[PDB]
Amino acid sequence: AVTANTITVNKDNLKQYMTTSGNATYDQSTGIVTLTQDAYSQKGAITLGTRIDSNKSFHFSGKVNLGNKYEGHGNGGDGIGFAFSPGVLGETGLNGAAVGIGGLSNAFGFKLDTYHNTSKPNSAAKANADPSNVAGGGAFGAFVTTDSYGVATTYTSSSTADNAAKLNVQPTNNTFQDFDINYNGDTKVMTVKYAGQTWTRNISDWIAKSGTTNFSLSMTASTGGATNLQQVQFGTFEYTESAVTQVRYVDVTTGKDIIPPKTYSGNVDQVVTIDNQQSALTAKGYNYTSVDSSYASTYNDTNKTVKMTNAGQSVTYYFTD
Ligand SMILES: [Ca+2]
Repeated sequence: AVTANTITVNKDNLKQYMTTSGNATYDQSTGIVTLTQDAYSQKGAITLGTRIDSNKSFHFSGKVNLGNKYEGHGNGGDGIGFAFSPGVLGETGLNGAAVGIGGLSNAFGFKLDTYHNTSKPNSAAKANADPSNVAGGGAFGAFVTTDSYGVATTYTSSSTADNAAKLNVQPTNNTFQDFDINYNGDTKVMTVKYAGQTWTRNISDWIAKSGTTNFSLSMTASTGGATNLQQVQFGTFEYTESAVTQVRYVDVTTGKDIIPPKTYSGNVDQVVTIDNQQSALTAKGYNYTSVDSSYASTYNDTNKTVKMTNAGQSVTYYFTD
């Protein structure tokens, strides 16, 4: 019956659902992910190890420290990107003008950008210049999309709802500001709020452009020659799983879990080998009886494999005392 769970990541279970990379470090007592310290040439990221189903809602609620320096006020950069990618789990965008989003293909997201790249970045940067409507000083926030080659474009428009905009509250002091990304699975509306300032857009076009309805989440920051302490504080991230299989190990007499249910996560179409844990159950005094795969249509009992779909699957292995 349960195929795809609605998960809430919080500071205590973060390492179970997410993985830090590069310069990123995590303090579990505070829920603070430090993506970069305020130093040269850093890059750090955290990625969510399960695909997010955009047919369902999802919500990040937490705080962000963007640093103490920005365009026109010291040499601050590069900014923090929050990316949703149709590509494989665990991938992250590039450093510099890409702001953690550029480099992913057909992706979309939001960035807090403290370094205005006024002139066109070179080809390797995977980013177009930041827009003139945010030039002239101050950090800015914006939606961002990338094309099939991973090139990032800061989103602009004639609308106050979604146009790129200089931050109402500039990062002068290393203060954590409220940050929220809220997404509605029915209306496809994504709403982003940083320090009292809001951006909102129906993202159904970017979703359709991506070729899929489920996404790999990454949060990535870098420093170049320009620097800043860049941190995200959990806070919580709530989402519904895609491309998972639940595997249960159940007492055939009672109907109770013998060991905890296991969730395998993968990319869509990935063939994943699942484990009936036979030896382990034997050690607990249990012998294999049967399997119920009726909630996993791709289940292959000969190879012990499932093929991840857009939705969830569940396989139950039964054992007897
Ligand atoms: Ca920039």
